[PDB]
Amino acid sequence: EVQLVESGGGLIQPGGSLRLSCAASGFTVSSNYMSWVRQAPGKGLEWVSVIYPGGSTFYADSVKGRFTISRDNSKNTLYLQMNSLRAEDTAVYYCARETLAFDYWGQGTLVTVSSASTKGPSVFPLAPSSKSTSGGTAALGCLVKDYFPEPVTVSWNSGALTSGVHTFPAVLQSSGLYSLSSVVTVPSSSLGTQTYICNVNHKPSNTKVDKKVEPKS
Amino acid sequence: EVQLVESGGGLIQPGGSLRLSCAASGFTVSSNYMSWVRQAPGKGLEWVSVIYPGGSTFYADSVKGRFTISRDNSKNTLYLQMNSLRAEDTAVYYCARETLAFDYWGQGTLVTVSSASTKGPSVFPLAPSSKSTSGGTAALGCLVKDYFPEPVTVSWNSGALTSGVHTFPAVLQSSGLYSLSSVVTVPSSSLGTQTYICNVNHKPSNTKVDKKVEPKS
Amino acid sequence: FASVYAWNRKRISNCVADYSVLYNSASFSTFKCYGVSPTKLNDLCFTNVYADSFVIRGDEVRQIAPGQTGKIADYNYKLPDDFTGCVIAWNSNNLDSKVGGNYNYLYRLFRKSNLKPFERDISTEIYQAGSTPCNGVEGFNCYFPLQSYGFQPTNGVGYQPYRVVVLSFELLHAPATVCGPKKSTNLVKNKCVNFNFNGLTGTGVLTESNKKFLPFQQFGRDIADTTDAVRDPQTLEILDITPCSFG
Amino acid sequence: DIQLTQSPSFLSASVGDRVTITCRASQGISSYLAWYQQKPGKAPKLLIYAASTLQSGVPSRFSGSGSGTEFTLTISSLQPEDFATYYCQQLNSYPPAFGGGTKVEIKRTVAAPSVFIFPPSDEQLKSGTASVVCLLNNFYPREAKVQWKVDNALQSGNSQESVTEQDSKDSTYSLSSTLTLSKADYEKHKVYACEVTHQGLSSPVTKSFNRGEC
Ligand SMILES: *[C@@H]1O[C@H](CO)[C@@H](O[C@@H]2O[C@H](CO)[C@@H](O)[C@H](O)[C@H]2NC(C)=O)[C@H](O)[C@H]1NC(C)=O
Repeated sequence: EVQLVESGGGLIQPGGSLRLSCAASGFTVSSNYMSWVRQAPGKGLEWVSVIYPGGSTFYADSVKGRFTISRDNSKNTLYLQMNSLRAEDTAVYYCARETLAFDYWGQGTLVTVSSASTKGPSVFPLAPSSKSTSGGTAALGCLVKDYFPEPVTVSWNSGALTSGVHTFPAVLQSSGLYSLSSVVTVPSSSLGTQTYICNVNHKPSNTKVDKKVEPKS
Repeated sequence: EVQLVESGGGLIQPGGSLRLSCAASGFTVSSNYMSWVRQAPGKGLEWVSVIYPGGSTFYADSVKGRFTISRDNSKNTLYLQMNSLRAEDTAVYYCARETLAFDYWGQGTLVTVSSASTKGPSVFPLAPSSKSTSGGTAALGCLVKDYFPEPVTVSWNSGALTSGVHTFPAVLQSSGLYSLSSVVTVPSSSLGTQTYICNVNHKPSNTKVDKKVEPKS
Repeated sequence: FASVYAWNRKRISNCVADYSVLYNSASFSTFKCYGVSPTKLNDLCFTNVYADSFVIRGDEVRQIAPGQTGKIADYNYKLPDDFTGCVIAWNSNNLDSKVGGNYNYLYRLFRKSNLKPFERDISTEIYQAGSTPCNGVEGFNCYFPLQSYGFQPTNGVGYQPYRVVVLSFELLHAPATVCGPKKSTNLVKNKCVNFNFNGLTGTGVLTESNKKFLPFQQFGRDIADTTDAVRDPQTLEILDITPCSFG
Repeated sequence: DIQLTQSPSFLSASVGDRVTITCRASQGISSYLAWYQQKPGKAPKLLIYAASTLQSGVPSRFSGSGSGTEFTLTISSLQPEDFATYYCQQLNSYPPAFGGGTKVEIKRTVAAPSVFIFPPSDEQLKSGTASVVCLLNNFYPREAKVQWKVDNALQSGNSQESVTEQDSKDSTYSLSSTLTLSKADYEKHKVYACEVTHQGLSSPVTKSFNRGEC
């Protein structure tokens, strides 16, 4: 029925600001209790703000002031204009339609680091090899490293292969940049035979690169 | 005499904003009727705003409010600070010095899409071949595809060849990204003989790549 | 009439002004009053009335008002921000527009700085635009500052000529001046009445007299100083004033 | 009420001739407007002043005819180099109304296209997609047909064309049609052909290659 989608997340420094748009895909945001739910990664949730069908605010404890919610019924959009982020909110933001309980609440991210790198990948193909080969199957993958802007994605063959494709959690180095590697197993009879191209997309930047993985020379 | 140049166009989403600087290359923007003329692609022109030598605004009909013009005489710059673009203005912007009529008006672009890809080219060389060869001449070119940020340019040999060089209008695919191909004919005695390197530059991004086109293997 | 860039300026002075013949003439397409609503004009008195006259387009009559902008109000004719008078305007297509174009009605379209209110500028210097000294020569970086309405009888409304008159009532610090016309009924006699003789307010019976004032004396007084005779301003006859009966 | 000006667009002529373009004015305007020359992908340039007093820096081919309403421009003795649109305006009044624009074509005669087919580059087949370009070079009648065939099957709905502006030197057109396939589907067929139909060809020309033959 109702499929709330949100947009507006990115990266900024303290004293910054940012408008978030809970785009009410779905109906009647004019007459519903709406709210913002926040969670830092590795942590439990937390509640931020709420609008009444009639207009009231009641902000949370720590984000009392410095933080503004509103709606637009004719556009079916909720608007969250924040500013002066203590950078201590670096969190994953959700907007949910409270219907006597909650439920129906999309997703959307944000990070408020005191820097900017915004660079993108460093992609290498990890070739299928006999040291990875065992009997009927052999594994190959793509290593995408050294990027700050956390949300990054790597698909296999434009989203074709869903068998054996496993992207591992990104790792945060001492350099301050993330890195990850996604690997997929495929029958050892099919080392080079078919197409295995990893599609790397970096959404905070605009990086899009396809890398083919082939057995070692 | 007067050679008005403008800068500031790019890509943004609704509720965004943007300052445009009609850089008065040429003299005396302190005492001249200046204005902004707008046209959507495939459409006729439209008038936006105007400054008087003495200061007055008179904005247009649909862009009444939400849109601000000013000048700076000591810098010889006109300033157009807009905001909250309904994205329905995605247009090609001109600033012209009204001298009892008009004339003397440079050019400058803008797009206000509700997304961002900003990626850049995917360049391939289309080799000269006997299927393209006929008698005294043969054609070769460069295919630059899959980019969102509309203004893109491909030159031949850093701007050397102007004979037969013809860049065809970019095409907008269902994927939402543009694509084009620029081709040039050259005597068939000169298939590989001289240099034919297409210089691809993507100005919204910072992509610059030179690709050589040679006959098929 | 007079151009828009050199408007005229008539200084109406001591007289009897009847703004009713104006207000109700129904021939005016625009009659706005700002300091004072129109019907109360024939009941007030000022020191001076000025009347400014000129000719503009049809759709520039909305810049003749306090606090506007545009090529007319910026530098042709500027109204102060606490205006007091009234603005009157009527269409004049048949008088001022002539086939082939009436190119005798000019306006100024370039000036260094907007006018002060009620300021006037009839100079004709070349509007030097380009840093390059114009040297009094046309060409580039130098425009002639006056343009001309080419009025033609087949112009849509809003491009036909309108004539405008701006009345501005001012009150310096004199002793008095022009005011609206007064009235009077029918001087009755032999009845206890409540009378006013150009300032003399009283009560009593009025009767035909047989005294003779000197031909500059208005009313007569008794010993113990009470008004007992008057002279009627219109017919100039002496009338005694006796009190009506008490006891 | 704003003025709505109109124009009888889409002109077509030959060189050295007379052509005449009118501009309606759907209200009583006086006699102050202006014409512009808009070459494609460029900035306008005004030719006719606020009536007919053609602004300087222009040749002697334009003759603006003014009136109360129904203004009219006329080009006599054309020259191959005026490929653009012509607009009306309306000086004086602040918010001004613009025209609708008249593109003007330039007749030629008969000139068939050079045809050329390009197979997909090896770099692209790595990426997983195949563009097959077919080029039609120089040609007057633009009413050309590009039929793609794959193994002799007429291909519908996976191509895109674009065409250039009429050339300022030789008054010809050039056309590029791109056929887009997946690597997988590309590798399922052999002959890729591009069959061009055109008035300067007595029977259609096919340029073709065979996938995988150096
Ligand atoms: C004021 O006006 C009245 C008329 O409005 C004058 O009355 C006239 O008086 C003369 C006497 O010399 C008569 O012959 C006229 O017939 C009168 N006119 C009317 C209409 O009755 C009166 O004289 C004026 N006041 C003064 C001081 O002259």
